[PDB]
Amino acid sequence: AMTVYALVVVSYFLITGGIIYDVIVEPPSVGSMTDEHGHQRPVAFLAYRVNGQYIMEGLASSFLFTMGGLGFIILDRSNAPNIPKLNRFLLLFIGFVCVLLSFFMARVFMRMKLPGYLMG
Amino acid sequence: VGPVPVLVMSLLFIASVFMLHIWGKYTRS
Amino acid sequence: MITDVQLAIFANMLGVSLFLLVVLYHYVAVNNPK
Amino acid sequence: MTKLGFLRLSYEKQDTLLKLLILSMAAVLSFSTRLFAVLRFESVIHEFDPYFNYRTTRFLAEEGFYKFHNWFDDRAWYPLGRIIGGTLYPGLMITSAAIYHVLHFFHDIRNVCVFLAPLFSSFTTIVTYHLTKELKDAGAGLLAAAMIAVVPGYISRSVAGSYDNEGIAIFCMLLTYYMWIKAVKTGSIYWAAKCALAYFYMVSSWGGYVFLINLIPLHVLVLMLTGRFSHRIYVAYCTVYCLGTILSMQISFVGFQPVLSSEHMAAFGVFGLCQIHAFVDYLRSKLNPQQFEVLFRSVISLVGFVLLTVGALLMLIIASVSEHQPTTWSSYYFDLQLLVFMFPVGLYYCFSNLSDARIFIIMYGVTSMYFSAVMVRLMLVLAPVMCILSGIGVSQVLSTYMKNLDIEVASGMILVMAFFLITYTFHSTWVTSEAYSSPSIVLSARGGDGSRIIFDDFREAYYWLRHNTPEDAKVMSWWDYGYQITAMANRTILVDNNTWNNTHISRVGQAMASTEEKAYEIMRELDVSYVLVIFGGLTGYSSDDINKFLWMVRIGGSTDTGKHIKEHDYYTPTGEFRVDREGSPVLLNCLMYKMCYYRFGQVYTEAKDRVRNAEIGNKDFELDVLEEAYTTEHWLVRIYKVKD
Ligand SMILES: *[C@@H]1O[C@H](CO)[C@@H](O[C@@H]2O[C@H](CO)[C@@H](O[C@@H]3O[C@H](CO[C@H]4O[C@H](CO)[C@@H](O)[C@H](O[C@H]5O[C@H](CO)[C@@H](O)[C@H](O)[C@@H]5O)[C@@H]4O)[C@@H](O)[C@H](O[C@H]4O[C@H](CO)[C@@H](O)[C@H](O)[C@@H]4O[C@H]4O[C@H](CO)[C@@H](O)[C@H](O)[C@@H]4O[C@H]4O[C@H](CO)[C@@H](O)[C@H](O)[C@@H]4O)[C@@H]3O)[C@H](O)[C@H]2NC(C)=O)[C@H](O)[C@H]1NC(C)=O
Ligand SMILES: CC(=O)N[C@@H]1[C@@H](O)[C@H](O)[C@@H](CO)O[C@@H]1CP(=O)(O)OP(=O)(O)OC/C=C(/C)CC/C=C(/C)CC/C=C(/C)CCC=C(C)C
Repeated sequence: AMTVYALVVVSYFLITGGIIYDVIVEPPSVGSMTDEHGHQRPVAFLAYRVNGQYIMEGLASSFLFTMGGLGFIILDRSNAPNIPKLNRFLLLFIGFVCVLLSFFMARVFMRMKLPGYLMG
Repeated sequence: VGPVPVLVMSLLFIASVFMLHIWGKYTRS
Repeated sequence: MITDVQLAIFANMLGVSLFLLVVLYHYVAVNNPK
Repeated sequence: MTKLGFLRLSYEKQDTLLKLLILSMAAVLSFSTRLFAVLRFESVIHEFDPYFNYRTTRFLAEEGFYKFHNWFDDRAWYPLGRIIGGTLYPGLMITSAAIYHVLHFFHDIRNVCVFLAPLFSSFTTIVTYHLTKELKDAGAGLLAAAMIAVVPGYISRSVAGSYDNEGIAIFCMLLTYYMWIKAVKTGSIYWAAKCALAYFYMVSSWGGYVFLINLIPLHVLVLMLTGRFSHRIYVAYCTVYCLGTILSMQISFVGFQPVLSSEHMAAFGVFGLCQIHAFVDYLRSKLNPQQFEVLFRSVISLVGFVLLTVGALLMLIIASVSEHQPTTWSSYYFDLQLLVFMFPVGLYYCFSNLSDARIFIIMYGVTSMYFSAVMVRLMLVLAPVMCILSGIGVSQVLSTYMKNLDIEVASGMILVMAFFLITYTFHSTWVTSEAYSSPSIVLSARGGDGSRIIFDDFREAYYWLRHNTPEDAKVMSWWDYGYQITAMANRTILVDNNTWNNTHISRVGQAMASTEEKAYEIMRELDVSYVLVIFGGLTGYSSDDINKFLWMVRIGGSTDTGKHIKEHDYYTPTGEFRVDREGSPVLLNCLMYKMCYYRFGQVYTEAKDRVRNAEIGNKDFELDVLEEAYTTEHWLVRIYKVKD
């Protein structure tokens, strides 16, 4: 059934996110040492070592991934057929899903560049 | 809302908050 | 012998040629009937 | 000139003109891409792993010959030794020695273990096309073949300079799916015999077939519950099962194991239940659904369950190595950029048009996701999976959206997918240059901007061992450098990586111990001539036996004194690590703080050893039981003239 697909996409970001860092769990975001004045500002996603993450890093990554895929699901399931409201609902659907697609890929590109320092 | 600027107006307000929040935090660390 | 960066630009243009030409295949395959 | 281009007889012929065009220059890409890791620096072998393979590789073309010669060595593992009873898989080696049976007859041995992997990639990117023809389309694979041609992590673990034991296991595995999936789709049993004969090539090389028979029958188990049996599942499945078991039975690593281990034993139980359920379907379809089929249904069920009871009664440093630890999205999306995004897409399409063949790939998309959740080294198993379904996914999205127009949404949706996807091939071009274009035996250093220091202490020291040492010798340092010492040195050794005898490795921890009087006695037990250790102190990011020293510290076996208690000394006595003057004094009397350190108070200044950011100041020059054998060029390895 399609509920099995629901189960799998549920499992998707669940084991993209943090099952690897369930036992190696590293707490969410604080690592600044006063930087000049202000003591313990929580920093970010980890950047210097590549393999590590925190809980807050992983969840964000997983969320970015499944929304993109299910945006393509929405492109398939409704935008290619022609049955519903042919000027109001459809245009919304392609609009927000194209927004999903473009801004999602853009921000994930940003969230690999800034933790990664890769030449873009 | 004959016009959509009221929304855009709200977005401008958030940006003013958004940008002006980190804008003073620029000189700090 | 060719260098590293020359090979990098080589791989870039080859991959671009490749994927665009995939799209061209996919057009010719979708258009012309069975 | 010659304007007859796009009016040739396309979809029949110019179809194939474009087909074989992509099957040329896409396959160019995989082999070409691997190359700049060895074009940039090396000539022969990057990692430490291909040395132990390369030695026996050139052996089994020099003198050994597998059908008439397996082989024994005393050169490794003094005094125990290891032989082709271990090292699962000559499928690398027989491949390489076959290639320079042939091409050497056509006329080198350098160029056969280093050029091989690019070759593997090229071949694999053409077998993935003939695979993916069978799934959606020939059009589905023509973007999919490029995907495994330049998925950079699959490039990364098999680069130009790789010769890993799983270096061509992937090709076999992929091939066995071409050799399974139109046997399932068409029960052609000559062709399924060709399938099992191909399976033997995988079941040689790398132990992922313990994975594969975790995969293939339990997939079949899925086809119980979805109920989509036929003959043409069954008639193809019995062949590669039962004949494949005997072809595994030929091999020693899996030996009489295909009788006994908990995975493929349950796979055998699944084969038995499958062949019963085929037979059950055959009978009882000539008879009615009477009462009496329920009666001997009870009879045959009780005989089957008592078979289940008789079966259930009778049931007969690696973690530390940084890569076997679990990985996040960096191995992920850093690994597999656009091709993560498209992974559910075709999978949705595979749950849209859920055909008979595609459910196997869906199970293969589940399982390898679950397994590359824990080992990034196992990431290679998910290396083509993603490229399969994303290969479907784009070829769904593209097909549906060049559908609509030429026969404004498609004036975006086609138009994004170029720059959406080809940014991928930017990433694949260059992440391959960043992380993975660096060997294990030659370390790139820092310090200048023009003609900067980027320099070969391993070949300097190992080639000292290959000139100025006796023939019969000792090599003992630590196990993860065990093959390379057998690369160029031709020197007899005690330990090595694998780890089939754990006790033999555990008394090397008492050879790298606290008490020099007992450690040197354990040395004198084990026929010493030479000892090695590696530094990393004054540039940091190199390894060695001082940061896997915690591993040595807690290694414990056949011991009662010292190595019993995991602390031993090494903490500040509240329980925190220090090594220096503020460190701990039995560590000062341990080996590795004096084993390594001689005359280092006298050479560097300004309070360094960048690994610890340590200090000069210990007297620390006390060779109670040894002498120096190599005063170093770049503090690299102090070779130990083992003194009486
Ligand atoms: C992986 O690597 C591992 C490390 O490299 C390797 O492990 C090693 O494996 C070898 C092979 O088995 C082990 O050697 C044996 O160890 C036995 C352990 O005995 C312990 O307990 C005894 C008391 O119960 C102690 O006596 C004994 O030694 C102590 O005393 C020594 C002298 O004072 C001293 O040097 C020791 O350090 C220690 O203090 C130890 O503590 C040991 O019993 C055994 O000795 C017999 O075998 C030797 C030949 O193999 C003979 O030289 C020796 O004299 C003994 O011979 C007996 O057995 C022979 C047949 O086996 C007979 O022919 C002999 O006549 C004699 O038989 C008498 O005794 C029998 C009962 O045992 C009886 O049936 C007979 O009728 C007769 O009365 C041997 O040394 C080694 O210990 C392992 N080391 C470690 C660290 O684990 C492992 O094998 C590798 N893995 C693989 C798969 O290969
Ligand atoms: C050069 C060298 O050292 N070779 C040795 C080799 O000779 C030796 O036999 C071997 C063992 O010592 O190790 C050296 C070579 P290797 O490291 O590549 O072998 P290895 O350690 O066995 O590697 C193991 C990798 C695998 C891919 C095997 C399977 C791993 C598993 C965790 C089991 C999975 C279970 C399944 C049902 C499969 C499907 C997956 C699901 C359902 C999640």
